[PDB]
Amino acid sequence: SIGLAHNVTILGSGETTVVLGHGYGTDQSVWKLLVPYLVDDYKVLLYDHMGAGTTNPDYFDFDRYSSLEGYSYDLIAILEEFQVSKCIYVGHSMSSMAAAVASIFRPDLFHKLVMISPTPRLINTEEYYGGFEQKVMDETLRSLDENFKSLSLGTAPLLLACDLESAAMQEYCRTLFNMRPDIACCITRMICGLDLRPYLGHVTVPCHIIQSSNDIMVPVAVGEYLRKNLGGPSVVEVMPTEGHLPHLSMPEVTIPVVLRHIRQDI
Amino acid sequence: QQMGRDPMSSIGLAHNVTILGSGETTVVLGHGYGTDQSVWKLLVPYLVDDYKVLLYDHMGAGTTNPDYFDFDRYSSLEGYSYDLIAILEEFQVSKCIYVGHSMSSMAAAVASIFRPDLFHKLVMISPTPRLINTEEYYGGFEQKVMDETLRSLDENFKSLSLGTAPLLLACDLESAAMQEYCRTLFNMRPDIACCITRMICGLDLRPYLGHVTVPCHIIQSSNDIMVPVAVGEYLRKNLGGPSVVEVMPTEGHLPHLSMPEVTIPVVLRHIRQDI
Repeated sequence: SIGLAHNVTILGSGETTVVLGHGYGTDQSVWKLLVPYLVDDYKVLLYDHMGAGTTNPDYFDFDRYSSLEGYSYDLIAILEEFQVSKCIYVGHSMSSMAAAVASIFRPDLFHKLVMISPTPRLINTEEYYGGFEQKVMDETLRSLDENFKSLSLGTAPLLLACDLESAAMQEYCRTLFNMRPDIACCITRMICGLDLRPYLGHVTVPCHIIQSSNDIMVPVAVGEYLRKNLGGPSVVEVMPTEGHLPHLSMPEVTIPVVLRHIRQDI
Repeated sequence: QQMGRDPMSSIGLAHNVTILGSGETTVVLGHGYGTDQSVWKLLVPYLVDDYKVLLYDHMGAGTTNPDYFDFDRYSSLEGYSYDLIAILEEFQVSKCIYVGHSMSSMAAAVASIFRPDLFHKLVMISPTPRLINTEEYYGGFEQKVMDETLRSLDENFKSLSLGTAPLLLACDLESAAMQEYCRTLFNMRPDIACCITRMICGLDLRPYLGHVTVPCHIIQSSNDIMVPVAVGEYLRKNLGGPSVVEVMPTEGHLPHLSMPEVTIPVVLRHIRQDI
């Protein structure tokens, strides 16, 4: 069953459903501290996207999840299996961009998107600054299979902006290494090879863009690029945080920001 | 670049990098807490004929400029590992033999996790992954011994440091070892020294030991107040790669400085002979 495969959890009660989507390297447990502040006022649906260590590797289709739409379609199927419509989608990074792509196909299913650290593209052009020159990426992406443990341990402190003893880093690494490595390399390649710029103008759902002020994956200019190129209403809030996963590494600052954007409409 | 702070010029200058010898392989020497690269004075003549030797001071040592010490960066041990990675890359070093004392040996272990291409083996003098005992891991220090000793640290770095120096070194009061360790130890700026001390006492690297894969040679004193022999012997069963433990008939946490006649031949064998 769709619910089984994605470990779907539904909590709370409310006319509106808030749908929580974890990013790369984590699972739905990443929202442990946001969830108690939602249950009294909303229904909350949590799910694990395919390829997470909590999910069965034998439902991972390498061809399907080599493109982000594969996740968008899963999301559509899940929202349909549980009779959710015009939901509040809260997603971190890739998951927020996959929900945006899902909103293109079925805008009836989303009332607003809340995007924590989103980016439409990592690799620079002469046009657009995403934070990574192409041949740095090409060097990591062709080495990545040999690299994966050493590369993840080495960049995790800079990615999270956390120390090695931090609980956040240990927990991120714990879930990160519960993925089968071939699966993890597939998702990584897909994330790095992303160019969603042709589709931003076709997103029409309201978008709340929540970013870290210091995120090595997401230059602060990317948040404003999204706002000026999205087809519908949007708002950008740059938090005084560090790290690509501020909901995990600095929940004390991030959680009230996420809550305010969940609860207040553009 | 902040006005009144000395400009940083170069990785080599900033860490007082010294390169000696001639050799197809580079041996990289990393001093521990409270000293600098001169702690290796007596080992180095036995290496220069057969290896290149790179010596450097980690940041915060009294030999380095306080305006380059970043309190957030060296509040965690990886800050040193990244510095080590940067130095090795600035001097084009790869598959080196890293010889480090205690803290610096563990920073190199973490650097070898990040970039295993740069280390062929680690030679670790009195390493430990955690000082404070747990349920139940014996590192040598009850939690409130550390808690009281760390709240005493700012209260008076000098008295606590001089007071514990004889027990740390296991050396006599007139000894050269005591005079020299105390001299470099008191050349650290006290705020900087307290920062490093806190980082060392609060460290717990056991969750990462399984990711170390480079060969590790573990050399310790049989009577070290900072490192119960069970710790070296714990590292052996928990490191991810090949490892060897030699417990020397020495005393003291810095046996290379206080008992060179025993320690130097042991270090030489582990440098020159592979697992």
